[PDB]
Amino acid sequence: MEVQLVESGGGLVQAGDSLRLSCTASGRTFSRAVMGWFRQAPGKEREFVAAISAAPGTAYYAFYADSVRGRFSIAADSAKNTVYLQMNSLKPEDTAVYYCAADLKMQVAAYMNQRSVDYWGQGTQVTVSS
Amino acid sequence: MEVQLVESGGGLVQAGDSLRLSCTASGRTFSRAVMGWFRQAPGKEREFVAAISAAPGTAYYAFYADSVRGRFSIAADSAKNTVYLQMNSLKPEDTAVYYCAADLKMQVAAYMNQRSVDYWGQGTQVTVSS
Repeated sequence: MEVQLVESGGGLVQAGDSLRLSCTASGRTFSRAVMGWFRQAPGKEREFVAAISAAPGTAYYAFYADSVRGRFSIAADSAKNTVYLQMNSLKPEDTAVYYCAADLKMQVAAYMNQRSVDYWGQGTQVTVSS
Repeated sequence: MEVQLVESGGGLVQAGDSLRLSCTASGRTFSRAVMGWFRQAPGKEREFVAAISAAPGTAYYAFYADSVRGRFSIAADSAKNTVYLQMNSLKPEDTAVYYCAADLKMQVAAYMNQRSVDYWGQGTQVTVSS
């Protein structure tokens, strides 16, 4: 089986800056699974960040962890089978490895369980400098 | 919550040589999960390599996927909450990002699907050259 998720984006930014990360999914996972993002901060377990409903074309729901509400948004490009994590007003405490995830047992954006993830892209380092 | 799995090892190695990976887990996870290893070849989804489960007393049960059978040894140390993967007779084909895994529902070591995994170590590159 070919890899289901490929992440792009990452790097060091300054507090107050923004950055958008992308992740491409197979056509099959894009349409069948809820897609989302997780982040793993130094010495901490990975935590849910954002989710988008399955097959996000012209319409979708979006759901966010309270710690990134308003600052972060999630989006999609169906034509390129890609989902995006947009991160505004970054703080040093957002410094983490970020992971894209798909859960095929979900249809509506909601809190994703780390354990219910079917596929993961490879994590990318995001560092926000004080 | 603190990070459940912290893994070590990896790097560049020559065909026919040996390389060891290790991974520590928290006390509660180590005693509650079957431990295993997965690998993700470039452009591929992550596939099962090996699992190990605790049995009464000093005993363990070990299970190996067909592709790494006889070349790889899986081992565990209760006092150090650590699992090991000794890889020997490495081929260029064995080049991948290797991942440690914990599965809380499984009781005895057996084939492990990536979806059934509750927790992951952070991946580590293992390159085998001709």
